[PDB]
Amino acid sequence: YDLKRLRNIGIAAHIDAGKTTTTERILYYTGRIAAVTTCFWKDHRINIIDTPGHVDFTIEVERSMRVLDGAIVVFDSSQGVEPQSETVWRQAEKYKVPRIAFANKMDKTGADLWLVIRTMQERLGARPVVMQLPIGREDTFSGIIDVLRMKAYTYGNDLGTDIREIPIPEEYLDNAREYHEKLVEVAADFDENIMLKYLEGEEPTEEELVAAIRKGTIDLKITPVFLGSALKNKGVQLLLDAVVDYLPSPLDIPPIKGTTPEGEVVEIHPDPNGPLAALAFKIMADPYVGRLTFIRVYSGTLTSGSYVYNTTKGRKERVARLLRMHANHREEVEELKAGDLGAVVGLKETITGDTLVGEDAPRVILESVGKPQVAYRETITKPVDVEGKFIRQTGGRGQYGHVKIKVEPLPRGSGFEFVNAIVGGVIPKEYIPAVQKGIEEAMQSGPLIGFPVVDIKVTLYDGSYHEVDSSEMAFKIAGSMAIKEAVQKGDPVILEPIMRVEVTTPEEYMGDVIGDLNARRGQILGMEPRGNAQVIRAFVPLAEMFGYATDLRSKTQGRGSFVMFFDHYQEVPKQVQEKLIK
Ligand SMILES: Nc1nc2c(ncn2[C@@H]2O[C@H](COP(=O)(O)OP(=O)(O)O)[C@@H](O)[C@H]2O)c(=O)[nH]1
Repeated sequence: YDLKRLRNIGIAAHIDAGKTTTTERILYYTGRIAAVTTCFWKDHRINIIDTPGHVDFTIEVERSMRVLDGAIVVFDSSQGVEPQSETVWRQAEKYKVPRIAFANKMDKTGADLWLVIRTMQERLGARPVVMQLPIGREDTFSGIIDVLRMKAYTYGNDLGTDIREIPIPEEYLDNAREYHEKLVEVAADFDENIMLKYLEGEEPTEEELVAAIRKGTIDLKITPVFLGSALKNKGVQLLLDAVVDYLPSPLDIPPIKGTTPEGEVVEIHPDPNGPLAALAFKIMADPYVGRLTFIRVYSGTLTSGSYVYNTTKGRKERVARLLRMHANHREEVEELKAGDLGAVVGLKETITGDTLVGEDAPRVILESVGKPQVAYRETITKPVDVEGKFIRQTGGRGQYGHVKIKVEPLPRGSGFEFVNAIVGGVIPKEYIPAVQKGIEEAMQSGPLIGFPVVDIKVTLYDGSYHEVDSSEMAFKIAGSMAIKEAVQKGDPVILEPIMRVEVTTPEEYMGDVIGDLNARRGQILGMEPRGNAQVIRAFVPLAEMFGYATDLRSKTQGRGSFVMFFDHYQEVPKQVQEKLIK
């Protein structure tokens, strides 16, 4: 265990760009010596954190980004930068996570390195550095030129069983020659001594270059780009050498922030010999060990067969075993130091997102079929004074329940309030519970659209009863009926949820999106930057947002993105109410 030799990476890519094939291929070359698979490359341990299938599911994505250190963005070189690529690309920036790119499918028809380099700076605002040059196109792609070391590689087949270093062929000797010089320029921007050498026509050393490019890559200023064909086993190991050469180690990135029990909010460093701070990010019920809980250790060591405190749930837990998932097998270990990750068997209360610390350690908390229908709520507007009355011969015996209540509207969000104002026993004390229950039962489904009635204040103040005919049932119905008429005669109004949205669209559609929203009864609050895109935010009724995704696309070329969360309830406009009633 060396902290510098760890590489926690994620593989982000638009659907079909080749995340699976790339990942699988990596496990194959890494192997011929799962939330978090592990493997080795040149004495480095690479932990491949699995990333969310659809980048749209925000919650998971930001968690993933948070647990991984570096990332590999995979592109389909016949398509260039795609929509999901942008989404996941803004996300990475949002979390300052170093990247490198892989131009996959260089064997496919239409595959072109330059389409990717261009689209990258065009759409994403990136400053790509060409690190390799292909040798051949589509069906003839067969080699790779390493522009930084001036080396060429040829693959004798699509099986990955033949690779030879060759001299840079003559037809590419000039092309490679200038990109090397361009490479040296970029490096010079991060290493003063390289510039001096550049100015006086002196070739810097690979170490200098690699170091410089690495520094740039980690600082989030450049983006090394590599290419190959996963499906045809071309470039895979060079891509692995890249992850070691440029992606960061737990040490190269900014410390994670923790909010303690007082809010002093302090940073926690990857010290193996310091308090134990860890986070569970994915739970999976394994069939051989039952319930696996994956975690990322930020600080201190976690040992097998020990106790840990789950600072989020207050609970306490026993760490039975510590497992490591490899390509084709499991491995059991006595520990997991800081900056490392693995599975933990034993936890019972810990769920996705919870923080775990050592027993005697700083209690810090690292984180905080039908058709889809809206959650409506009914309520009233003016105070009312009605009466419930159930009187009739049902079941041989008479029935008689009579209640008089005063219902009055309460401040939005005040809830419910019941008052017993009866006196002189006009209603037998034994029936009050019946009356109350009839009321809370009828509030479950309002008379306007059948949704829970809310923010009202009921007050039982009168009624009558029969010596023999009264009964609990009678007073339950009468209380029920009373409330129903209370809501009908109280100038009722439907309330609806108002979400606060967040739409990120390149300023090219600016006025288009902020125009469609208003068509959904929204209300623009403000705007701001976020790279090449603009972040629009407003209050849109949840009813108007159904299917917004397959709408924002056909109005942003799929380059649009949004997230929304409940904000408050508000009375629907008279027009909209009238409609709903139908
Ligand atoms: N020709 C070619 N096609 C590829 C390559 N990598 C992936 N594909 C194909 O792309 C499709 C999607 O692959 P996949 O790895 O599942 O991508 P994902 O959907 O991002 O996980 C499959 O049909 C692959 O066989 C490549 O380097 N060359």
